[PDB]
Amino acid sequence: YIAGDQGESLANESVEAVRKIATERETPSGVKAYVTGAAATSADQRAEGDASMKLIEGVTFAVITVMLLAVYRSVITTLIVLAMVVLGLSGARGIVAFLGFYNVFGLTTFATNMVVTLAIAAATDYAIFLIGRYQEARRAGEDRESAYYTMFHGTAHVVLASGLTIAGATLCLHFTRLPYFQTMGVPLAIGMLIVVAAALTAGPAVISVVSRFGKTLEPKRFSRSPGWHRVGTATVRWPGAILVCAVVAALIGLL
Amino acid sequence: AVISVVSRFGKTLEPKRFSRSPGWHRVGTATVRWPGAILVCAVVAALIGLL
Amino acid sequence: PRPRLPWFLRTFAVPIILAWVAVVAILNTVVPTLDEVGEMRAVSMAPNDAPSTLAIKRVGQVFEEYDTSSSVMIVLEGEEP
Amino acid sequence: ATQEEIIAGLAEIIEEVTGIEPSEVTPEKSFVDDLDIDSLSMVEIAVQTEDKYGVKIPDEDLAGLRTVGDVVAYIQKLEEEN
Amino acid sequence: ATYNDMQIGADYDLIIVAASALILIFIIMMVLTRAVVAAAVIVGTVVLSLASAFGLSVLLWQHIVGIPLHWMVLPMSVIVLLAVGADYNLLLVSRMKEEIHAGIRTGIIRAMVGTGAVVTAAGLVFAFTMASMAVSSLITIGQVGTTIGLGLLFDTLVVRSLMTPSIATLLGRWFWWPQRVRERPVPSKWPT
Ligand SMILES: CC(C)(COP(=O)(O)O)[C@@H](O)C(=O)NCCC(=O)NCCS
Repeated sequence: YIAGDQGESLANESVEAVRKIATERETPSGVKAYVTGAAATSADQRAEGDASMKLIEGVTFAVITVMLLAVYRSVITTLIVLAMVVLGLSGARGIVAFLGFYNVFGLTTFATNMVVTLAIAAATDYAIFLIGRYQEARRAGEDRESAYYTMFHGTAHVVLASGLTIAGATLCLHFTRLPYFQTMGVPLAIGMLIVVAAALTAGPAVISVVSRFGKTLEPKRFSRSPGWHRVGTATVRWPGAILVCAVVAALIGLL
Repeated sequence: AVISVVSRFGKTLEPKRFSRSPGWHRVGTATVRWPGAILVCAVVAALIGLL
Repeated sequence: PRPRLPWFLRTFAVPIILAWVAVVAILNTVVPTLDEVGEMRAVSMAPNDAPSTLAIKRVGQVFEEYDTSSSVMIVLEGEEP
Repeated sequence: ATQEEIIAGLAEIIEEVTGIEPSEVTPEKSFVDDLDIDSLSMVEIAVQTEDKYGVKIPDEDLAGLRTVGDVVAYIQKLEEEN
Repeated sequence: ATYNDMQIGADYDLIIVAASALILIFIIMMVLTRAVVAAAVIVGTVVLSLASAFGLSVLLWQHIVGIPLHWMVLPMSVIVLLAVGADYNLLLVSRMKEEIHAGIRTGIIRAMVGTGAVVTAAGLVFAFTMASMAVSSLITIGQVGTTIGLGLLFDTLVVRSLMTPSIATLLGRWFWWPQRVRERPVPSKWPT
């Protein structure tokens, strides 16, 4: 029996201490010490997520980068989107760690890993909506000045509502008997709020400034989506047939 | 007393820059027509150090 | 007739960006990284209401051996008996 | 209304659906190869016409119509069918 | 028994989490859209996506890979799928209200073109982001990412593209109830 309970940081230290002496001893030839337990398995579970967290961060970006290149068809535009993502992640990582250092709320490996990925993905989606609407205004022929106002008018409230929805959903995770779920709602809810504030403040500020410096945020494809016009038309005149196909897809998952 | 005495003996205390202030002239314009916008920026700077 | 909020994000765009960079700079310098802080705040997965956790602790209390709920085992696996 | 006015409205609708210039669209032109317009695109034209000018063209009649003048003649017939 | 305690706790929490999440999302969508039915459709469509999403992840791991899904995976994936799914529907629905002025039928077409690959790109990236978690050595973390990632693909390509527009077409004015909206405006005369 060792100090601390399963999942607690003290147990991880206790498992480390017991295993340390077990490793640092003159075991007889053939005989080897093997420290194993439920707490030990949980203790090493925390480390794996924390250790792999660096690799998860690297892969996530690499995927987004490539995706940003294809969608916007512009290297300069891709870097602008990435810049807002880094700031969003940096704010999310800081405040969650900031409050945790003062023992405001607990943190688990599942909580920490989910805080990082969610923040990065959410931030990327918010940026696309702002820029995507902005380039849509540019294709409509609006100048760089009126496009900015139209962009913020038609996306800020939607982004605001979407962020609260994500934050609100994570808030419900707190109302759980289990500790891991209960201790994960608060970190996620706070983390999402930072991104929404950052996306609605740093986002428009960057878009306002960068557009003034040459042809940077202006689109380049200037091409429609032939598929969408066909998809929408079918739903307008024959919604039942389209709905049945949607219903069929849901039933497939039920199998 | 020092200023009065020295000023009469040669072109000593007369200004040499002889240049107006473009930085302060523009800032004063912003702080008048949009006091709320300027004040909000000022308040934000104060709250930064509280962390 | 521009709305105040987007206009404030445009006319004063430059200071707004600087503030966010300044705020982030404080957060990382003052407080250690997320991984370091997160390990300290590792909460126990065993719930308080869980009878099984209480039962193991209760055994230690009555037997006056321990008060925890986590125990490890050291196996001395040898080539020969 | 007048044949020219019906074309002007339809040609504007055709531009939105695909991008064909209103001046390019003439009653002589046909959706087969002259306009290079698929049946699905023609369906959307009827939907926009129904929600803008109130002219309802069922898909059965859409297949029957061949050229712009044919569409206008049927639409102008609907104007007659008060 | 501790695993049973985890099981019993998870069973109660999952029901509570699901009910609480749906109610909050219902109100938030109701407040912004100012339509009772429209919020219900948005919430209702998302739930259908999760049902299909759940089976795919189970097939991916329990059947294809063979490693069963972790018990904690399902409660974690529910909130994220519900949260993101409601957002993409809201983006389309909010755009529809901005386009419903010139006919319900025409407005739907404009909304799809207005928010097409834009939401699709954002939807794809989020799914990839979740899939990028799998790289984690711990399979439990990997399972959570894959389950959420698959759902976003279904929500972006099925519910948003097909299910949501179809329902609004059938309801017509009822889709925006209690707000009064005309099915179509006054028919116009042919311009010169
Ligand atoms: C429009 C139609 C039903 C009939 O077309 P036809 O009369 O030219 O054969 C079919 O060809 C069609 O849909 N063509 C467009 C391709 C597409 O993607 N349609 C999507 C709507 S389901």
